Amino acid sequence: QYSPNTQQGRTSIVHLFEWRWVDIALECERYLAPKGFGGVQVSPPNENVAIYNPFRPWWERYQPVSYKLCTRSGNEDEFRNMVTRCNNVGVRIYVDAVINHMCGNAVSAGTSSTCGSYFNPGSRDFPAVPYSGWDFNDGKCKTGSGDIENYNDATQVRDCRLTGLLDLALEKDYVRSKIAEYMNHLIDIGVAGFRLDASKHMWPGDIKAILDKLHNLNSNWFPAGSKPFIYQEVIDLGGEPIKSSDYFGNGRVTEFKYGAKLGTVIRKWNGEKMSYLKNWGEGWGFVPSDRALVFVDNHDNQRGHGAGGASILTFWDARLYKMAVGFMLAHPYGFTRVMSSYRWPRQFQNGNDVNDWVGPPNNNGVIKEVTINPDTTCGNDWVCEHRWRQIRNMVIFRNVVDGQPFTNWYDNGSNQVAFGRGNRGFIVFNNDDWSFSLTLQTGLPAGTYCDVISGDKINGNCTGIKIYVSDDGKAHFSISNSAEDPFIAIHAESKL
Ligand SMILES: OC[C@]1(F)O[C@H](F)[C@H](O)[C@@H](O)[C@@H]1O
Ligand SMILES: OC[C@]1(F)O[C@H](F)[C@H](O)[C@@H](O)[C@@H]1O
Ligand SMILES: OC[C@]1(F)O[C@H](F)[C@H](O)[C@@H](O)[C@@H]1O
Ligand SMILES: *[C@@H]1O[C@@](F)(CO)[C@@H](O)[C@H](O)[C@H]1O
Ligand SMILES: [Ca+2]
Ligand SMILES: [Cl-]
Repeated sequence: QYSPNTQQGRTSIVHLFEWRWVDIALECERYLAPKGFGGVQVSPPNENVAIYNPFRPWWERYQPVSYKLCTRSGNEDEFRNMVTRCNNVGVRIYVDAVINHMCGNAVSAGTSSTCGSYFNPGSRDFPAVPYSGWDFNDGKCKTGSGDIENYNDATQVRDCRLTGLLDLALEKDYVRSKIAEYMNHLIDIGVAGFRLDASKHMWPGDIKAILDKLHNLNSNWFPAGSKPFIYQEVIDLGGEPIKSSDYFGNGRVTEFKYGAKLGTVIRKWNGEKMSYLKNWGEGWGFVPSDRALVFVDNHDNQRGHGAGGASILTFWDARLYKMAVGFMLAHPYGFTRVMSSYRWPRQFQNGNDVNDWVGPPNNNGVIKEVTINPDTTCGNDWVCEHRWRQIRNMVIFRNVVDGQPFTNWYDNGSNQVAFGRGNRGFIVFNNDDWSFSLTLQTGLPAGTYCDVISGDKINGNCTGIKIYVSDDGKAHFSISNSAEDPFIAIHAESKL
């Protein structure tokens, strides 16, 4: 469960948040495969509640109605087409599995679902699965409200309703089997792994019992014995009885401390400095690298809906964001996930975004297709951070330096640092309020390298900054604090 199952050489996954299956399929062939992306995390593919108040919020997809592959992203045919086309070009698909709960207990009964399936939260009836009152934790939960009230009580966190979401009785074989049926359906279609949503709200043992029922990956694409990649969504920032390490026996875990701390460092909050990143990784109290799924921001916390808090960097903070993502992609710690979002009318009131519920770009509820601009950017309000030169080129940087050790670290005791990856790559950052100009040891072979942040390597030439490495591996770097991107990155595949 710990291996991503990506093609050899591809080291990252991208979250194509709320994208339609047909658009992801095309993206796999026209950009992800050629650019070396390892895979795609897709939004929940199972039928969810259609919420009209507010109008089709993104979070409606985290309120299951059934396991039918029928959503605003598409139907089963479209989903299968996407998984097949992506796998055929060496790009994997990871499913956001919402298996801890069904929809909110107060949601109105009826057919307001993405596939028209009938459901009655009040009577705990979900005939399309089917689930009944016997399949929920109503009688197991000991809180007065029936919802989670205290995170200091590890039991209620798992047996009670997360903000009212009907909590499935994961200890029952029937429920475990229905969930396994859904996940095996996806694995047989070709999915390479899963993000287990709300894993903190599930007992480690229950998750294991479910994972024990899963199939090996489809043998038409994967070698015999391949196990689905499992990364559990556990928000553990410390100070709680439940720890992310409690889930290591099931697969990897999302390390939310990563983006929270990186954000505070790059923002220079509380006096934090980039020079402190020298021992980045386990030294900062993070989970072991081989159990970490890292990211700068996710679909939740990029809109103040998750951990990390206000320190989280997002596309809204483009300049600092690119630097944070660049550092993450260059550093060897963990398995990296890049975020791809959509723009929404952010409206802050008293420090809170009143429009943080807004769903994907749409026309009368129908998700807009992803249009590509002549400059390779996206239209229809899709941000497509993964297409930003500074991010895409760093995704490739990580591939090129895969396996190389963290070395040749340098820092000015403030916010100017640099480091290399063996003899395959080198990166320099200037996050201080003054310019940077110094000759550093890159550990790279002599030659002329193209900076992949300010430009690209095209036909034996660089479109941006050029770096000259001497016979001793030394090279001069100049970065103004006024530069569009205050960091430079060069690697073996950017050499002239
Ligand atoms: O270890 C068993 C388990 F995984 O975790 C706890 F012991 C729960 O009480 C139990 O219902 C669940 O199946
Ligand atoms: O993740 C499951 C677990 F928490 O850790 C290991 F997987 C153990 O083998 C299992 O029995 C235990 O319930
Ligand atoms: O903000 C995160 C969230 F939306 O609410 C709580 F933090 C849950 O523990 C987490 O699993 C869920 O994703
Ligand atoms: C997990 O599923 C939920 F329903 C619970 O948090 C959503 O609200 C979250 O955004 C998703 O990560
Ligand atoms: Ca639960
Ligand atoms: Cl996540």
